[PDB]
Formats: sequence, structure tokens, C-alpha cells
Amino acid sequence: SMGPCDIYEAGDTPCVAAHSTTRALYSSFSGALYQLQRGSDDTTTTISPLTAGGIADASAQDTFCANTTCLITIIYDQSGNGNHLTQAPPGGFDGPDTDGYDNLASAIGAPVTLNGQKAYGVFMSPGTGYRNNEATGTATGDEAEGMYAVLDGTHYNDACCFDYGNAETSSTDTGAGHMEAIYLGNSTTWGYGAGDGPWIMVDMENNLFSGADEGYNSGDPSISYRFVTAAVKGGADKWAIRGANAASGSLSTYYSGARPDYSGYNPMSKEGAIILGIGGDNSNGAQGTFYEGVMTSGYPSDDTENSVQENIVAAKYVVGSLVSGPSFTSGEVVSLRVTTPGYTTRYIAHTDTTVNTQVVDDDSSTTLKEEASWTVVTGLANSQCFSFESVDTPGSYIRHYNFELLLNANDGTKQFHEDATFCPQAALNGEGTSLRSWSYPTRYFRHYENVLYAASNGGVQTFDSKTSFNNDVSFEIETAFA
Ligand SMILES: *[C@@H]1O[C@H](CO)[C@@H](O[C@@H]2O[C@H](CO)[C@@H](O)[C@H](O)[C@H]2NC(C)=O)[C@H](O)[C@H]1NC(C)=O
Ligand SMILES: *[C@@H]1O[C@H](CO)[C@@H](O)[C@H](O)[C@H]1NC(C)=O
Ligand SMILES: *[C@H]1[C@H]([NH3+])[C@@H](CO)[C@H](O)[C@H]1O
Repeated sequence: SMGPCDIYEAGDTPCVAAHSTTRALYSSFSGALYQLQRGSDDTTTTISPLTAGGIADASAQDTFCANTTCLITIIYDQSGNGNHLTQAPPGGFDGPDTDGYDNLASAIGAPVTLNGQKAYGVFMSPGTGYRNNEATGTATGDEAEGMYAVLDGTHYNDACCFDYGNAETSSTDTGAGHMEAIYLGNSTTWGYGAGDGPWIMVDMENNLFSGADEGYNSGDPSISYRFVTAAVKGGADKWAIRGANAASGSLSTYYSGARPDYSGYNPMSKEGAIILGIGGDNSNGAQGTFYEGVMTSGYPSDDTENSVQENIVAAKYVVGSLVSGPSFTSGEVVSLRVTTPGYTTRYIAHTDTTVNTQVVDDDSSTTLKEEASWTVVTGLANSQCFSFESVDTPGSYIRHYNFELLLNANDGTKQFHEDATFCPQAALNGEGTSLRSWSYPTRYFRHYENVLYAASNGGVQTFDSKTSFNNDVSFEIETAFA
């Protein structure tokens, strides 16, 4: 058979970078797709397809990552050009990680199946980013290229910038025309399309374009696919945006034609670096999910892209399970007991907005019993996951904010919903559940000095301590006190 990069090669516009955590993009590719790093010992392993041209060995990831946390350290370039994506460095903007690097992604925030076989995408929270500033074979200057990505059309924000494609080698803004990358989100700072978003646009630096005009272009529709194929291409005073449901049907063209008639976009000044999840100046406020994508040399024909889209549809992307372990039912009322030795009589409770742990038993005040009792409801931002509503304060839910867990009233916003959704995971220490943040899947409910945080297994916050991490994120599900 033929994978996407075999199709691009047959069209004489071959891949020069080919990135996926889900599958091989060449029929003969059997090498490593990505690298994992686990928090227990900070060692790494690689994940390859199970067959040549096949699907990632998700079972090998699950084995490596058992009873710990995993990060995706490298997304390998399958093309042989060496264009592997690694932790993005500081640039015009600092990231939030060590020395202003951007965060690595969780390995488990984007479970899918491909024709019924589990695999994992790259779920990127704000501050997450990958890059290769030493890329070879990528288009530079006004040279032609194409690219595509398969993304989560429901995972996005309006912050700059969830990009995949060609960028600056310095990680700084070197001007109009020094980028050409896919963007997905509902930014309206520069361009935007019809409806409420999100939109596929093209980041050409100091502009996200939804078509020929700065700002609004009517022909760029809002994306309402869970899996979106975004296909972008650029050449000498020509470029295009095409989009599809990656699960069904064909690409439609939402822009095709001349460069925007504004200073600095023709000819282009591409530099050949590759970015994922961030802007070319390291703008790192965006979120999104990446499953697969490529960059090519040459300007692909519509026919070549249509063949690629037929291949994507035949890969049969379906949403995977985000939940493991004992889990919950909507309307259940629970208490959550600390399992860390020395703290095992404590329960997750709250004192006004502060979520904390306290000793709770049958002699406790009814006030504290209610503060240690939680109504489990369907996840506000994801219906597979859950949200935890206060018994004493109905309408208020556990949410993260500056990575501390707070009890705040639901204000009906997308942001609150996302900050208040948690995905049960079989407990890292085998005692009950661990509650993983849906929006920041590197982070978990974690008690630290008897206060609740959304903590990572190591990190820049004091409450990201690796000491006692597995125990401090494991809670037993008990009958509610009230
Ligand atoms: C991107 O879409 C989001 C989600 O619809 C918009 O969210 C609104 O944001 C404002 C404040 O920025 C809030 O007062 C509204 O309550 C939000 N709505 C929801 C449903 O969360 C956001 O405005 C959009 N961004 C742009 C730039 O248009
Ligand atoms: C690892 O986690 C699983 C799932 O909760 C559990 O069954 C097992 O007992 C755990 N092992 C250790 C060493 O914590
Ligand atoms: C430069 C601009 N701030 C962004 C929008 O065009 C781009 O991602 C940065 O590299």
C-alpha cells in the first residue's frame, strides 16, 4: 500500500519532514515514531510501529509508563532528513519550563484508535512546544512547499499560536514572510473566518491569514470536526488552505490564489525551521492536539492531497478512552481519601475557595463532612471525564488556577469548563484513582503540605516535587460523609 509520504513522493513533491505519534507515514517505515521519558527514573524509550507502515505500539507505551507519568521528548522525522522535533527553546517569548524552554507534552492526553487499535496523539496545553531550528531539506525563501496536519478540531484557544510548519531559525520575529505554518484556533487578533471558530489559517508572521485579505475572509469556515485534516501549500505568489473531516470525505478549498497584497508577503522569506504548538517567536499561549503531519518540497497538486486525505480517512481515527481505574457515575457523591503514608486519615476537603486535606471522621462537624463530600458530574469540557461539585456549595466545582485547586462557581465559560474537568486514571500507587487534568494532562490532583494542586511529576513549581508524587496523586473513593 502507500502512506501519505509515498503519495507525496509519487506526486514529485516529496516529504522532507514527517511527524506522527500514531502511525508510520511511509509504507516501509519501521523505525522509531517518538521517544518517551518517564518520571519514575527519568529514563527514555522509543515507540515504533507494530508492523512496517503500521500503527504505533501503544501497548509498549502503556508498559513503559505504568505506575508513573510520561512525556513525549521527541517526535522523530520519518523522512530520513533528521528533522526531529524536540523541546522548544526560548525565543522572543520565554516558555514556562527550565531556562525558558517550553513544556513537553504528556504521552496520554490524546488517546485515539486507528481502525480499532489504540494510539496516542500529542495533547499540547498552553506553554507546550516542539521545534527544530537545524532542519534540512525544508523550503526557504520563496521556494514551494506543502504541509498537512491531522488535529483535534475541538481542542484550541484564541492565544498565539497553535502552529505546525515553517518558521524562523532564531525563535524570534524576523518579519512578515518569515513563516508559513498551519494555524488552528479562534484567534481574531489578525485573521478570522465565518462563524465562531475555530479556523484553519496560515501564519505568515505578523498575520494569521484566513485568505487574501487581512482580517475577515468569508470563505474560511468554522471547523466542526473532531478530527480535522488541515492542508496548506505555498509557492511563488500562490498559497492555499484546504480542510476536511479526517474521519470522512474529501478536502474542500477555502483559499487558493495570490499572496495577501500587504508589504512583506511576496516574495516570502522562509527560514526552514519547524515548529509545533507555538508561534515562530515562541508565542506559547495556544493549545491543540497533533496526531500526524508532514512538510514537503514542492507545491503539491490538489490530486496528491486528495489521495493523502483518502489515506487519512482509511486510517479510521476515532476518539479513544481517556479514563481508567475505578472511575465514577454522574450524580454519585463521594469522599476522596489520602493514601500517602502518614496522611491516610485525611480527605480532600475545602475551606472556602482553598481545596485542602483534613482529617475527617464520624465525629467531625457536619460542616466539614459536607466540605469533604463531592457530587461527581459529567465533565464540563469532556463528557468521558468528570467534574467535582461541592456538596455544601452547589454550583461550585474543583478547578485549577495557577495550578492550585480552588473551589469556584461555574461561570459557564469554556475556560472554567476546561479548568474543572478531570479524567480518572487507575491510581499510580494502586490505591483507588488518580485524577488527571483534562486541559493539562501532565498534571494531577496532588496534595502538598495538605493543600491541593494540579501538580506534575517534577516541574518548576514547589508542589511538582517528585518526592512522594505517586502516593500524593492517589486517592481512595469512599462513601460521602454527607
Ligand atoms: C474564542 O472562543 C471562546 C469560546 O467560545 C470565546 O470565549 C468567550 O470569551 C469571553 C472573554 O474573552 C467570555 O466573556 C465569554 O464568556 C467566553 N465564552 C465562552 C463560551 O467561553 C472567546 O471570546 C473567543 N475568542 C475570540 C478572540 O473571539
Ligand atoms: C500500578 O498501578 C496499577 C493500577 O492502579 C495497580 O494495579 C498496581 O498495584 C500499581 N503498582 C504499584 C507498584 O504501585
Ligand atoms: C510572529 C507573530 N507574533 C505571530 C503571528 O503571526 C507569529 O506566530 C510569530 O512568530
